[PDB]
Amino acid sequence: STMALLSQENTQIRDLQQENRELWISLEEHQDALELIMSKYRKQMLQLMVAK
Amino acid sequence: LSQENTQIRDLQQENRELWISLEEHQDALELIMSKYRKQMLQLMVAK
Amino acid sequence: WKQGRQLLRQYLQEVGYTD
Repeated sequence: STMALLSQENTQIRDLQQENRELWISLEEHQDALELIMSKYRKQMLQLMVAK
Repeated sequence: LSQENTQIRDLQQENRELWISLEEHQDALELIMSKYRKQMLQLMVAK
Repeated sequence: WKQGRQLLRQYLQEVGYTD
């Protein structure tokens, strides 16, 4: 192919790389959210065991 | 056939794997948020 | 690879889910 980035094979590759990147970013966002919620869960558990 | 076809097939397999992992992370986050909410309810009952 | 499942399971067990 001479079309460079816009060749049919290269756009298929590029689209898959872009979607895989979005999935990897969402995974990182989910792990960030999980460790933040777990931090709050543990704090609230101390307050719970303190009151009850 | 060619190596571009091999790279496409590898990327599609990785895509399927990533969607599966994201499903597991979304499910775990939903389960943990549910427990966190219910713990807040119990902290409301105790306080 | 997908060893991130063990971390998720640690979290889930910490908040009281079981196997």
